[PDB]
Amino acid sequence: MRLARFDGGRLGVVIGDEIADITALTGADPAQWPDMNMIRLIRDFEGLRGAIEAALPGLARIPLAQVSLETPVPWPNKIIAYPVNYHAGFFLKPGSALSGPTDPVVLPAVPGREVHHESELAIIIGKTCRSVAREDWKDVVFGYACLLDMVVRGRVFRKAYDTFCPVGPWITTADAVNDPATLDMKLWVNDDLRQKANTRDLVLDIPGMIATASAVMTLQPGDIIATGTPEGVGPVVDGDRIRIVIDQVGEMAVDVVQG
Amino acid sequence: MRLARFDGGRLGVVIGDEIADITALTGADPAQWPDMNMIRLIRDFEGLRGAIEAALPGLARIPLAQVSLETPVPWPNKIIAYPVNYHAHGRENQGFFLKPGSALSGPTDPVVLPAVPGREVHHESELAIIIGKTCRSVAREDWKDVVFGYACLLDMVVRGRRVFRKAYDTFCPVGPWITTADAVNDPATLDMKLWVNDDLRQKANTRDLVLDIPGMIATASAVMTLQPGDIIATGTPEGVGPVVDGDRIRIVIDQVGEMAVDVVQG
Repeated sequence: MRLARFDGGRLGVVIGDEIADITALTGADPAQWPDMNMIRLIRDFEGLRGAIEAALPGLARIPLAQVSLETPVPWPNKIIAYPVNYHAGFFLKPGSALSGPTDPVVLPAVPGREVHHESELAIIIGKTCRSVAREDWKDVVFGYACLLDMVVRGRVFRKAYDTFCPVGPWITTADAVNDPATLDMKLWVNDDLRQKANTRDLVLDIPGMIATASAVMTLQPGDIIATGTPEGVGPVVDGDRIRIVIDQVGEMAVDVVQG
Repeated sequence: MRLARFDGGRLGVVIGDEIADITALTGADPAQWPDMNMIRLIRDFEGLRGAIEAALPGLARIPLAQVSLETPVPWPNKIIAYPVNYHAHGRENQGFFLKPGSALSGPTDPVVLPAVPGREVHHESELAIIIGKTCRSVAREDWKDVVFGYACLLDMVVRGRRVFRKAYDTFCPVGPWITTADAVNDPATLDMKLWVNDDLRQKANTRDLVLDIPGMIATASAVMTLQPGDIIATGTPEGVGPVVDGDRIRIVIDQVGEMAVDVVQG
């Protein structure tokens, strides 16, 4: 299932080239601030998924062309990021850096420095958990999304700028991904392929990243784990369009603007 | 005004040695999960301050002895920390870093030490700034517009020659309440003290901050949009040292608060 936020915090299920609005069915309030509706939907999903599937046929459907998709989890408890982590410790990103699939990446005017793209697979946590065993990793994963880890090249603050963590365009629920350790990930800048890898080449694998992070911190529904980036990290400039594809997970493209 | 969370996310005003429950008048839902009730009260405080003041004469006061104070903001957008940041000689670095919300702990919760044979866990006493407004690129001269208030903070750390060493559960006690900024005449003149058991271990005054409060606000907001409830840990003076099982850490920040937490081995 593909779960998305859109048009000011509405919740929807993406079906082909349309979105079905589940806001009213789930009792979500898109005016809620801070907006934690997706985190409650994630927490409660095994108790809501059957209801959503049963009601889906009667729900309002809107072409994706006519909505503005948003980042699916706007205020997570934390964003845990593993640097590098592909064959040729963790850090935190601020929730303020999150941006959606229709929002531009806004470059700071950083004299004499470049801003680089990093394509990553995001893990979305589904359960409150601590000290998860490798063998139990599937119990705590809600799903997956595409993530861009934008960075001023040179410090934690260089990954902290607003718009430096695009996440989207939806969450694909874990049941819909056969094996997330076999997925091809691609990133283009304009027409040119710049990064391409398969998650079979993760150094610290998905169960390892969950066991490690949860050994230190209690994880929460909605937490994002950025799993690393392959080779090909490079610069973006004003007017560029970054496209990321992760097979079985999603695709998004974002514009780059000079601030 | 002193604003606190207690007994499962109730909101209260702390009055002497008592607390008045303001949950119903603020429209808070203590069953709310994630619990964002204090953030909403912070965003709306200037609009609700009068309603609180008018209600207080009519509210039942509960002795603090009979409640369990909780950390005041359990799920902030972020926790921004400035390392070190005090002059060692009192008179008049890879930058800020982030701490996970999961590390927050309240004034009645123990600090739980990870099992790290060969390594020590150290205390760090800090003043916390609580942001009151959504803001970006705040000028130094406009700092007061975005500060809601102040709290006591302990920045616990596993010592080594790493972000994860500050990220363990219970490694960010914050409490015991938020003191609203109007109740502090000058937050650049405050004495901060930390004892481990009977011994004074850290003592400083915020006149000795290297990067001052306006600087820390301007620096963090130049990079990130700040949100109501965001915590800025302003740094720690000399005297950082170890805590062990059975220790009691006391922090006092004049005009802001006092709390003490027990230390237990995990």
